[PDB]
Amino acid sequence: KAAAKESLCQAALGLILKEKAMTDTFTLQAHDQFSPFSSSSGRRLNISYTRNMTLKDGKNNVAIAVTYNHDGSYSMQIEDKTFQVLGNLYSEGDCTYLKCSVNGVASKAKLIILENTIYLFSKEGSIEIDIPVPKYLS
Amino acid sequence: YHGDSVASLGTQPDLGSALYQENYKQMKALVNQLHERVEHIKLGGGEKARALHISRGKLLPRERIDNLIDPGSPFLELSQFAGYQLYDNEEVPGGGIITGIGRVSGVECMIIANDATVKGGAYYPVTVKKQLRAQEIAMQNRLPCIYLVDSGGAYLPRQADVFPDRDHFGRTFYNQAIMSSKNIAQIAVVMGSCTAGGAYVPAMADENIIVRKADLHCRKSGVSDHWALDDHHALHLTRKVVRNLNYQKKLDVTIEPSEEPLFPADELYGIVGANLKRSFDVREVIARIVDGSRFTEFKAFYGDTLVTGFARIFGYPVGIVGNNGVLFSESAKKGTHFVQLCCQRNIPLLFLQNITGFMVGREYEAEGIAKDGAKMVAAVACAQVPKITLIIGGSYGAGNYGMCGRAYSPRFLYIWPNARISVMGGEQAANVLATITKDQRAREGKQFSSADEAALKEPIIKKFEEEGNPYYSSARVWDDGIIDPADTRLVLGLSFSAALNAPIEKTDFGIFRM
Amino acid sequence: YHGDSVASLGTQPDLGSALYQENYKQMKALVNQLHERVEHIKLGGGEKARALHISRGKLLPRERIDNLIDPGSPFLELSQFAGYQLYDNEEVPGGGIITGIGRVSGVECMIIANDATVKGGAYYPVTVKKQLRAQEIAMQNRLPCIYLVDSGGAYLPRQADVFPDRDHFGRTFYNQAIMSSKNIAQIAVVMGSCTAGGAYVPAMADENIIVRKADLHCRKSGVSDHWALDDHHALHLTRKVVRNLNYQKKLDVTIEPSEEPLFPADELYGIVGANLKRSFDVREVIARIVDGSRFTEFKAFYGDTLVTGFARIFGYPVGIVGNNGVLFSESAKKGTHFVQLCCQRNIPLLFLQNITGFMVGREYEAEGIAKDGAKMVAAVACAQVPKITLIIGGSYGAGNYGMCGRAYSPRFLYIWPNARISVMGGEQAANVLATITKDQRAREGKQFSSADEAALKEPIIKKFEEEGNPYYSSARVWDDGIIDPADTRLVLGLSFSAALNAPIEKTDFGIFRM
Amino acid sequence: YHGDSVASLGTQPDLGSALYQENYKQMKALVNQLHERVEHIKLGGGEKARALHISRGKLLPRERIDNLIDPGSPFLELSQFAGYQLYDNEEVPGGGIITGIGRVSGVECMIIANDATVKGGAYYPVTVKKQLRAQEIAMQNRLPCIYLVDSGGAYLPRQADVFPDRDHFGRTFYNQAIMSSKNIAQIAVVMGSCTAGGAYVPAMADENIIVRKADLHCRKSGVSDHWALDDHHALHLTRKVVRNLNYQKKLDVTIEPSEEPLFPADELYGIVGANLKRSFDVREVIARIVDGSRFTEFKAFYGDTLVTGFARIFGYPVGIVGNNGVLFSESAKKGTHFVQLCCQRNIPLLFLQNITGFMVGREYEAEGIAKDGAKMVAAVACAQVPKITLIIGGSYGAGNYGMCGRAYSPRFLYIWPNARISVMGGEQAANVLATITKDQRAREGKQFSSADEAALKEPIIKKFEEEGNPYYSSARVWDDGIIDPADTRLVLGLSFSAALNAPIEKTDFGIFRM
Ligand SMILES: CC(C)=CC(=O)SCCNC(=O)CCNC(=O)[C@H](O)C(C)(C)COP(=O)(O)OP(=O)(O)OC[C@@H]1O[C@H](n2cnc3c(N)ncnc32)[C@@H](O)[C@@H]1OP(=O)(O)O
Ligand SMILES: CC(C)=CC(=O)SCCNC(=O)CCNC(=O)[C@H](O)C(C)(C)COP(=O)(O)OP(=O)(O)OC[C@@H]1O[C@H](n2cnc3c(N)ncnc32)[C@@H](O)[C@@H]1OP(=O)(O)O
Ligand SMILES: CC(C)=CC(=O)SCCNC(=O)CCNC(=O)[C@H](O)C(C)(C)COP(=O)(O)OP(=O)(O)OC[C@@H]1O[C@H](n2cnc3c(N)ncnc32)[C@@H](O)[C@@H]1OP(=O)(O)O
Repeated sequence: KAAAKESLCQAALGLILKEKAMTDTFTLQAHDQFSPFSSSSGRRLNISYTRNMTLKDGKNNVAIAVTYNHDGSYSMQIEDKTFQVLGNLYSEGDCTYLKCSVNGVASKAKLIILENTIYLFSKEGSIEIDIPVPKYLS
Repeated sequence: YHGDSVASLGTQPDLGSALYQENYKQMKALVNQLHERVEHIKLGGGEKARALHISRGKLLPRERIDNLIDPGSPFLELSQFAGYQLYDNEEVPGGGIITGIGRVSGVECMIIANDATVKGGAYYPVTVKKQLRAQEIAMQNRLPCIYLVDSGGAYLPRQADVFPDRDHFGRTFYNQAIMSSKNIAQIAVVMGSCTAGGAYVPAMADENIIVRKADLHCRKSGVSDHWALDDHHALHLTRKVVRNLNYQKKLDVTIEPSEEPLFPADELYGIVGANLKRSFDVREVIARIVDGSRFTEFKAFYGDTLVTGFARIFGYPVGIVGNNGVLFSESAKKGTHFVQLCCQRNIPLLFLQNITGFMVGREYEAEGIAKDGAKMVAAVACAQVPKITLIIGGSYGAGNYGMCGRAYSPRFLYIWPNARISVMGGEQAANVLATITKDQRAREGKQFSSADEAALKEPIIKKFEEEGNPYYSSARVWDDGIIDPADTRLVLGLSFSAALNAPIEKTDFGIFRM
Repeated sequence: YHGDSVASLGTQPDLGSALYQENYKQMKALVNQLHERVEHIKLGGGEKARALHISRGKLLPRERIDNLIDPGSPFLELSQFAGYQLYDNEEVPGGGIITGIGRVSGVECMIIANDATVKGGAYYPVTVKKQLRAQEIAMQNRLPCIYLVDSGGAYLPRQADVFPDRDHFGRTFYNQAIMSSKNIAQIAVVMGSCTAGGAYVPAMADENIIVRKADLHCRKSGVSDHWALDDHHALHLTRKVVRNLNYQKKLDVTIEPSEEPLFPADELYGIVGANLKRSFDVREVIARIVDGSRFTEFKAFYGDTLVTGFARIFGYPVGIVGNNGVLFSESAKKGTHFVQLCCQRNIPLLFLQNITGFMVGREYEAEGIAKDGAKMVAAVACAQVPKITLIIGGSYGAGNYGMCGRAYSPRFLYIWPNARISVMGGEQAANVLATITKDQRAREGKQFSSADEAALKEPIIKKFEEEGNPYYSSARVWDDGIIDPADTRLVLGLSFSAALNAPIEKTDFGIFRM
Repeated sequence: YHGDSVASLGTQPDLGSALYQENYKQMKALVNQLHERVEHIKLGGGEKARALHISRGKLLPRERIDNLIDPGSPFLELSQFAGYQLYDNEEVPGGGIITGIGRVSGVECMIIANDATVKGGAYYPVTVKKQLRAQEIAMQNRLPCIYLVDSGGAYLPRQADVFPDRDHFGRTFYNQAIMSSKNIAQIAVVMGSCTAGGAYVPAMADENIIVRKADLHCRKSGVSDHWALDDHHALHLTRKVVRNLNYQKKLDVTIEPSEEPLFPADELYGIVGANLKRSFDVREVIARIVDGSRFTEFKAFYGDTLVTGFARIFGYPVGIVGNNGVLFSESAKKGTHFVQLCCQRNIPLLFLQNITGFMVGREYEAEGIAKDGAKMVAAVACAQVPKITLIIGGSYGAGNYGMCGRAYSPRFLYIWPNARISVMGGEQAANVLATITKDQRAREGKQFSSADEAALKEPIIKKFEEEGNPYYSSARVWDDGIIDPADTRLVLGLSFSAALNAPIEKTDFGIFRM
């Protein structure tokens, strides 16, 4: 069946958290370990920062607007609906597990991103969401 | 060994106090107004030009910035209020240009992007001033510059203010050349039309990226170093170029783990309020912003009207100098001593200005105060450590010079939404002018009437009141931005981080007039 | 061996020619007008204030300068026309301040004297700009500064333009401190009242001289280093202090005996005239000014529109670059090559601008011209040898940048009484605006009438014509003075002499975009 | 942030193609021949001298190298083919000396070992040249030198080529002294007889190790600093001395994790082949050698004949410049720009030469090509970053100079087994000489016959063909070795690693003739 809005929200959160993790590694290498720039807050002066992200589900493309709240939660609006999502990525055993609350509903999954595809493995099932290629990298 | 405890500043304010309630109300109103105005400026040139810009397929400048910087990195925008009601009938949001500091490929860079929506990206005089300020910041802090050129050339109806003079348009190119000579990367991305007078920017740059849709430039002129299909591709190419820069950050100061302040920052609203007549202890602010609320005061009981000490912000060491009353001889001497000490140990300096007006005291023997403030002025001017100024209250007269105003080239200068800046208080200027005219016309034997006294006084009062507004001062580029107090700490962190890119070099002092 | 002969430039002009007669008439009229206006400015604030100033026993500022400098030494005044009709109803002769370079005790020094007659010596914004320019000149050329302080503080009705910003009043003190740190002598002579905001100047200075009739300052404050009975005594004491400076002039260039040019300078009046539409050979000017009319051209048959070569002025070597037509690719490349060569050999540079307008040619393929002029702009900006610019004709567009305009920090910049400076010619700007509006309103389907075309065109024509006036440009400090052509050689000599005080240091170049 | 993807070069070649098969066959044959010849050279002086050397109890030089370097460390031998058929009847394997770079006690060192088997270790002129080249490499890259002295002095029958001139034997000692002055360690190990003219090497050295079995030297002369029982003990002592050097490697470039190229290296055999007439895309080679096959081209559509860009090899940054066709004006300008850019950012440079002969095009207007290639030559000469050249194809005429030939002091220079080097192609030289003689003898009225034309042409063709052989060029020390293409990447890595020992200092450029 076609994936719901909530699964797309979880996938977007997972991708953002991965970007944060790479930022953490690059910070680990550098001299300026404690610089505020290394934070993934997305803070702007007197404005709230919003990302227009594009995720590919099945044969239909879906656009998600992710607003970076000051508290660290994310306000993702897909179409008419708006969802408040807070999550973190932590390692169970050898495996990256995303724990995420969307609109106050908490869910646990295994997150594997290889190439474009993002794989959420959970008790309900597996959801695959594709990051579109910039198509200038061919 | 780093285990011994240190006393912390700050006290819990009285939330029940009526004074706190009223101050909170006023300051929150000011901040809400600031946020609303910033949103309106963010909207840009207008729906008309925005739709036209989108129809041409080009991205909006803010989207360009969002895609350019690292994912989730904070972006420090500067001078969001340039041109705010500066020109009589023309609305120029953001000055027609967007300048800020952001992290690209793990490197702090200064990003300068023309806004095509506002008057086709033409260059108003304020736009030139904003760009020159950004280039000056990048030169001083040794930051790579990235230009997102979508320009329209000088605004012809105002050419006399844009083209000819030293700090006019040509200085832009001058700066570019100089920053290329000192090995500071210049990257230009021609995301708009390559109109007359615009090709100079790509030609001066070290590296170019040109969006496909002159054609002669990429194929034959060879100005193009890279050639991109559209905006997204150009931004990706820019990130790749920045990576290929071969640069590594060199820091030369001791670092410690960072720790949050012990008190919430929003309490500042209650402490400061919007009335300059009431006063407050700067130690409250210092407790709210510094790491762990830990502060080591220096010469606490001498020159009590000035508060100087050492602290850490996000782990970096800082020397803090702030006003707590009317400046005096002892305060000036303490400040000079502290500045010398900080320069010797290579520690960044942070000034907080809350200059108090002279309406309270008629004379204050300006001669001695001047004789001592001159020493402090010289010491501040000759200093070479990074200096950041923050105006949390009034700023009047030579005290502004003494506390490192714009003339003394602080690396950054911010003001709170409740500041006031002018040469004197309005009523004092009115009295001075009235006395001058009265004495003169008495000298020539002419009679001075009280109606004439009011006639001189009132326009001066209104004019000084109007010119002291923070929005008036930030419309011109007299400060790098108006910041919500609740965010102050964060901003300072970013600023200081950027200031650490340049190496700190030794300070040379003039003759200390003893 | 220095005996072999050299060919000399210059040809005898046709005195009988009607064109020569007419050009001579027009240029002589312009020079007479200039001289009359200068005399009127020299008269000062007015007979009222002059009588009042004399009654107080103080000397007039020009008399102060006359007594201060060495007997019979030439004095190079700068910016005599600042504030000329700048403010709507207020007449501010000389900007209210007198700045120049003169020889005191055998040392070139920069003298800055407040004029008490003009508005009690208050500081108009133009006055601050003039003083900052003088301080910049002294810093760059390493010249001792002498202040003759008779001040009145900032002009309050205009405080917003005088106090707050970076290039506003405080920068003055900043400069003082810096120039003291780099061991450049600062001498202050308090010849007037030590009013509020004035004591900072003596306090910042290295040495002070105070005329007796604060009293507390000499006896108790100790700001006074010397104490003089009256103006004459103070000036003598200043000369003694300057002698005690322990300074010796270090020159690092080869010197040859000087020789006068072979042709009379007044002939320039006939050659140049007042009409910019007619053109002339810059080689005539070069022959009139350089020593012995001897000139060694470089790449004479390539890029003929630019004339570059070597000569000597009063025995010093100079590289001369001038326009002889529309600048092109080859001209730009020749200029870049010559600039590199002169920088390598440490030779001062002299630019002569006679930029030709584009009314003659519709397109001139601005892209290629830009691609090449960018190289010349970069080369000029990065240069470190002393640079002196002289505008003998039109100066328009990016060519002004290419020929070392104000933005590129020439040590001096002078203009002849017949110059014109603007971003473009007026008619060209009118056509550009008309085309923009026509194309736009066609895009939205609106009709554009010819009456509207004239309505847009005429104000632009008049405004550009007015703003291009030499007096308009010199009222603001966009140039260091308007000079009679017949004296040009002399002025250059003095200027170059001063520029030789500072040591010449190596030039670093950016990436030469090949 | 380092997460965004980058496009990779390289395409899978057509293994089924007949052209690929034939090219693979030819190149594999060349490599097999090279390997066989190297094995024969490795065998050394001969079984006679080897048995004699063993009977004396001394180790063979290759065994000395094996025991000296760190266990399992790769050893970079240089100029294995010196003296290959250089002298008419005398076989001089390896030039009689073994020079290489290897890691001893964790430090890169240059090891120079005399081969006693070859003519008793006498010094042929080629041996002196090889040793001087090794010393030059060590001086430039700041590497400690270890000498394994088993010498026999100059080869007397050729003294005129070994003793007297500047680059003759004495320069060896000169280099030693200089490298001692600049604090570059000199270690000498006298593993053979201390014959006449040999004691100078230990005496010049910083530290000595002498094998027991002059006796006077250790006990009384005191030249001996250490005294070893036999070869094994001497090598151990050398390792201990190297440890005691107190040296730490200082790198000043950004480092990234290394990644293997995406395509197998042996495919190069098919791509390149042995026929110079056919051409190939240098991008294939670049894809095969650089890390991850990631390459960022610079000015791709301008001067397409040259290919310039940035990449990483084993994590180090490199700027790659290669030929893809006949060099032109645009190619030269692109190369100059790229060289300036790389010098500014302090990035090592790697040149790939595949100069194409002019047999295809009669004229190619040598004047303009020269006028532009001069700029590239100047830029390459003045550069200061490490430069490594690799000749993958033809190398002819001034193009060789433009692509950093031996005259321009690259840190290393290698050639593939299929290269050709000469001033011109043979047939072109034949035509030039024929035309010269024809024109001259026509000038004197003499008749030129076709038989004479063939008589001039054929010897020139054969001579140029013979002199262009890689073995001919490597017999003399014109290159640091012939390398199997399949190993190219590895070699470059080692080379660049060594080149990083020296600090990179700023580049000074001459006048860029615009
Ligand atoms: C370096 C040196 C040494 C010298 C120089 O550089 S001398 C440079 C001369 N400039 C040009 O030669 C560019 C002329 N523009 C154009 O060719 C185009 O316009 C573009 C390219 C700007 C794209 O703009 P566009 O065509 O996509 O849209 P448009 O709506 O037309 O854009 C807004 C409209 O621009 C009008 N407008 C008014 N003043 C100017 C101005 N000074 N520059 C540009 N536009 C201006 C504005 O009044 C109207 O809007 P408004 O006020 O009616 O609402
Ligand atoms: C550094 C920082 C950080 C801050 C500061 O510095 S804040 C400094 C505040 N200034 C003073 O506190 C000096 C107040 N002057 C005086 O005390 C005197 O005046 C003297 C000392 C100037 C001597 O002058 P005087 O008394 O000998 O003659 P007078 O004719 O009176 O001189 C001309 C008359 O000055 C009037 N006038 C108008 N505007 C000003 C002005 N801004 N300053 C001075 N005078 C002004 C003018 O309008 C009238 O002439 P007019 O226009 O009627 O023809
Ligand atoms: C710096 C300045 C300013 C000046 C000087 O340095 S002036 C140096 C003068 N040299 C000596 O004073 C060393 C004289 N050698 C000897 O004392 C020994 O020989 C040893 C030490 C070389 C060990 O060699 P070894 O004794 O173990 O074996 P051997 O077979 O004998 O070694 C091969 C045989 O060397 C013969 N041979 C021919 N020419 C030479 C030559 N020029 N040098 C050495 N040997 C040579 C070769 O013809 C024969 O072999 P071949 O040709 O018959 O097959």
